[PDB]
Amino acid sequence: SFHRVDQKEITQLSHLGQGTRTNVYEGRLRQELRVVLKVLDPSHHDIALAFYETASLMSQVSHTHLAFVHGVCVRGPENIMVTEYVEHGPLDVWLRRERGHVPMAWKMVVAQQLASALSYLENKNLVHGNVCGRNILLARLGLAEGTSPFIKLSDPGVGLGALSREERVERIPWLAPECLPSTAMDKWGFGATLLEICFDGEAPLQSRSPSEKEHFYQRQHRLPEPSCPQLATLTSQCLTYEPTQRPSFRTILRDLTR
Amino acid sequence: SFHRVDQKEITQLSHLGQGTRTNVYEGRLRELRVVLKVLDPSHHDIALAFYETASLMSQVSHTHLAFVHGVCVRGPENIMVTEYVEHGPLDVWLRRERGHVPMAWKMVVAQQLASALSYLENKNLVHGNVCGRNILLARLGLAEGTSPFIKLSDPGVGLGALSREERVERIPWLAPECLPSTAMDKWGFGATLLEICFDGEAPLQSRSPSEKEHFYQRQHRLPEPSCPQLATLTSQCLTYEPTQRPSFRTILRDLT
Ligand SMILES: CNC(=O)c1cnc(Nc2cc(C)c(F)cn2)cc1Nc1cccc(C(=O)NCc2ccccn2)c1OC
Ligand SMILES: CNC(=O)c1cnc(Nc2cc(C)c(F)cn2)cc1Nc1cccc(C(=O)NCc2ccccn2)c1OC
Repeated sequence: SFHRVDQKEITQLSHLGQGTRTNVYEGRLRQELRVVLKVLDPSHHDIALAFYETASLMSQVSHTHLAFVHGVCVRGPENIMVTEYVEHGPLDVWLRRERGHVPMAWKMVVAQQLASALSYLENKNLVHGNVCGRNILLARLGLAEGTSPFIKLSDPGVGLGALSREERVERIPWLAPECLPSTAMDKWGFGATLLEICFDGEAPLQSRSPSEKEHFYQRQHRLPEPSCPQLATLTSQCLTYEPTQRPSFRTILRDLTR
Repeated sequence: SFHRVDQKEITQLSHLGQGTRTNVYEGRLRELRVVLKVLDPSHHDIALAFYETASLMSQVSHTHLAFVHGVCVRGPENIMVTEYVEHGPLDVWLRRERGHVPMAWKMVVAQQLASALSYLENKNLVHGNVCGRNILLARLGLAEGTSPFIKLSDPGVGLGALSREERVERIPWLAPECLPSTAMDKWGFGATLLEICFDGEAPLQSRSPSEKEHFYQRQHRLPEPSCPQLATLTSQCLTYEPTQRPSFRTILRDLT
């Protein structure tokens, strides 16, 4: 399951963002490590249980491209997951700031590294369920000459099962359409993230309204094809409404290495 | 000497601070993110000292030395266009992270500062403004197994063009021989290592100009660093006799 952390061992620093029912802060863990604290909102037992399952999944795994989870601190109305601090933070933010100046090869190295960590979770028959640019952290940047990127996939936060329909609609286009009303969902998540990467942090449908987003899935519309034809075949296969028709990560990984 | 930049190619954004006769702003260069060092309305000797600074930085190349794009000169305007280093001045970071900066982190910063100064020593060039504020953090070195990465900024208006009042303001970083050679950067380095050790708090910093001048006039020596890891190096560097200061080749070997 997961390691337990005392309130005394953690220091909450600057605010980094807000997730689904969470607030993200930089922090210190006690000699002293830089950590990232995911503070759950005052929640019911079913919400908190979904949070512990997330901590468990991440605690019980080990992969070079998967972010480490130290444990969980239980403090009054808040629950605090203590996770790995990664030098450069989310990928989507860096993609928007570096818009137009990110090489194909850089995006191609990041695809393989994401497939590998997901291939690893596929072999263990485990589900991430929140693959998106925001959950991709850059350990090493790779935008500078002679540098190659190194990513770590973050924890998926509160499990998708505990979210309302409104919250699941907010996750379009990354949310697999079968989850709107299995490991197959991470292949859709992966395909949508590859489109976000290709479009330098701009996911299709991101700007559009919840009704427009729901309508797109309700009408079985397909997402745009990526700008780079090296991934067009892979994304079309991944972003199919039939879960069984999505390739395995073992296949995906072989297709990128060629 | 230096590259010339047109007024049209630069956009001045937010104000970051004030230096000796300058105002530091964030900006864009045609749009690449830069730092603009806007010289105050100055006389020709002041502007000439500003161009010499741009030259020194333009004509060098080092991994731990900040890049200078060029200078924009139009009417009374003198704008040095320099590299934007992600996290900014080291002294600011050090005060905000006071008590939580490891000894190992500081030695990295020290070796990298010593490297960019050994490089300038081999080319027989003078920086003349080594201080925490002129040390910029490119990479923070906060994640496990990662090291900080620094870049030494341009020294701003050359020390030669400054008044006595302005030189007194530079104590304890200003070498005492400059109060009334490459040897000065060894004092600058020594004083910066004390500032780093004391988490951004340089000794004498709070004290008055008369108190500061009095300290140098009376030949008093600066406090010894908290970490005995650098106590021998700083005592050697912060000697009033310029010739008695070790070379950066020596300093670098002592740090490795
Ligand atoms: C497991 N470790 C992590 O999560 C982690 C590690 N290191 C970081 N470093 C770092 C470093 C710098 C310099 C920096 F400026 C920012 N951050 C950031 C990390 N998290 C993180 C940070 C900020 C926002 C989010 C966030 O919006 N989360 C909620 C969300 C919204 C939408 C979709 C998905 N999730 C966030 O979570 C990914
Ligand atoms: C090559 N250009 C640089 O050095 C530079 C590059 N990147 C920066 N990034 C950055 C980033 C963040 C997040 C930030 F919040 C600020 N800045 C800041 C940079 N300069 C800079 C900025 C502000 C003040 C000074 C300054 O006090 N100068 C005058 C002075 C006073 C006393 C002693 C010596 N010099 C200053 O110059 C060092």
